[PDB]
Amino acid sequence: RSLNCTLRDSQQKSLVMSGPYELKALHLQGQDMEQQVVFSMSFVQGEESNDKIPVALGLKEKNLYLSCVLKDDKPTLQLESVDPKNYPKKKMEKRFVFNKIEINNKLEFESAQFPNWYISTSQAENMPVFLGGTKGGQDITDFTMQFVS
Amino acid sequence: QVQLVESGGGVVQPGRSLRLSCAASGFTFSVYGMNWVRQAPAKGLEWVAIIWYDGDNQYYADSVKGRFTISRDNSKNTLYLQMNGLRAEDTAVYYCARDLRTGPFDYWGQGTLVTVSSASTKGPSVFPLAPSSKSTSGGTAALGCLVKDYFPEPVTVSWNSGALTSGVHTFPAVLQSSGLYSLSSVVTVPSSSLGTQTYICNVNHKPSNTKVDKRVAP
Amino acid sequence: EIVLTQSPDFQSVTPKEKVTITCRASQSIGSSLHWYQQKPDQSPKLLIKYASQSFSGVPSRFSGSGSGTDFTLTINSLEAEDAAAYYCHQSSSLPFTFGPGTKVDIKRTVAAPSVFIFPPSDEQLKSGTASVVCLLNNFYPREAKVQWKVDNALQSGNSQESVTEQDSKDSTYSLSSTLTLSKADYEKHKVYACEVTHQGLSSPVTKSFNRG
Repeated sequence: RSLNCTLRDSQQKSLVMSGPYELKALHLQGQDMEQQVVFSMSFVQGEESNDKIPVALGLKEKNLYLSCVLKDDKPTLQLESVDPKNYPKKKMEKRFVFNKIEINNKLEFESAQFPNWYISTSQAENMPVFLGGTKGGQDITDFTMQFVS
Repeated sequence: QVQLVESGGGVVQPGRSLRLSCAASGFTFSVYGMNWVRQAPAKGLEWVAIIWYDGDNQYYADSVKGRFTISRDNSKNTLYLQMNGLRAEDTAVYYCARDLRTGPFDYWGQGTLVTVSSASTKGPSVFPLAPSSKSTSGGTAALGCLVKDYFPEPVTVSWNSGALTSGVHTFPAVLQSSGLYSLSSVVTVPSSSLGTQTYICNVNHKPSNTKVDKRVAP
Repeated sequence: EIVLTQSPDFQSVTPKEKVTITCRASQSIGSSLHWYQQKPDQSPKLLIKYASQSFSGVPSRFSGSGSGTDFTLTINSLEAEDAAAYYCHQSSSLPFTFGPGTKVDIKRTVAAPSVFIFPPSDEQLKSGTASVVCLLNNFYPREAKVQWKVDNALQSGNSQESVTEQDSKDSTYSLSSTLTLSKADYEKHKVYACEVTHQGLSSPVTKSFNRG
């Protein structure tokens, strides 16, 4: 099972492609909202609970999936090139698995490979989307989902 | 709304350089990715380069990588293409194109021609193709203009300052051995009009400052 | 890079009928396959985005289908204005690539060309050159052969021809052929003819003139 969506942070910044494997978060006005990245959210096998739901986040219009890997021995968010013929899988590789958390009517995406690290945005305009360890501080970890047809 | 206007096209010797620019309007330039797409005369389309909205990242085709540089100025709504180490194979119409979500090229410019050769700029000789008994079928007479030995492309041909369009056929230019081009523009008109209505082929070749208004008399 | 194979390279179709053009990717591209139309003397234009979505302003007769490696562009109820070039482009991964293109010919009733011959102008002869022009006006189909005959001798390596793209209104083609000789060689011969062979003509037509 899969669904197409757009994700916006709690400060209402939209997510856009910034490079071949880079995403940035910025406020987009009116007609420019068509620029927001379309995500392919797949429900994968893993640790299930009332608080956490395992998901895989693909770029839908790209052969890319959000991945968590060690870069300079620090958990880092990346966009990994994949073969669309083989993806989405029911049993997805750990690095691609995210725990979808429902907070106060908002969504959180925790890394399964690196627990307590979340998909994050800066408070600042036009900064890269990254994996952040802090929850309830500098980094924004809360998101709103908008379904696309 | 959306407008993309290219400039900087022209003649450049092989091995030399040329800088193209594209003026954009009617959209938030700073939030859209911009591209260069090229098309060699009588050939298909080939994606050249991309620059993302903020100008931080760029990507190039294998055929131009290391020779061409794509850049943008969001304060001036302009996209640039710096072309170095140019070879004969680079001869093409270069289109400015906006992308949607780094996907389809939703809006395109008019394109700018880049001619990569050692040939010298030369104005055309405009010869009349006079209507006669050998170029008349019933009540319709065919006449024209031969736009011979010019360089580079393009030439604009209109009939009677653009007032005559029906039956007009302007032929795609043929490249000769010499490196010079040649074309023909014809028009089929009623025979009764001959002698009363003046038939002028307006030939304009901007690179050589040539502007010929040739009278095609029968 | 992802290789895009476009089939066919050329297709002649009856008006009001359906045209189907395929695009094949060397690797799976999901739904990131876009379609473009390029009419003669015009810049390309987006028709279909993301395999099946019609772009703003595109008529309902243009439809797209496909996923993974195989993609199709369908043109229902074919009109004369659809005589153009069509291109597929993938955006799934970098570098972005295009298919080689498909040219669409509209199949109208057979039309013979009206053949016209033009001797070299007095102005050109004054400069020391002589160009003889043979015009083939408004014919269908595109298949036409022009041969230059000078005093019953078949000419070679001294002529160039140019053909227009299919007319968006009358679905015909026009052809121009130019025979070039020096002023000296031109003055040595008398009979200048262009022989035209086309389906519309009951017998191969010859349009000629005598130099004098």
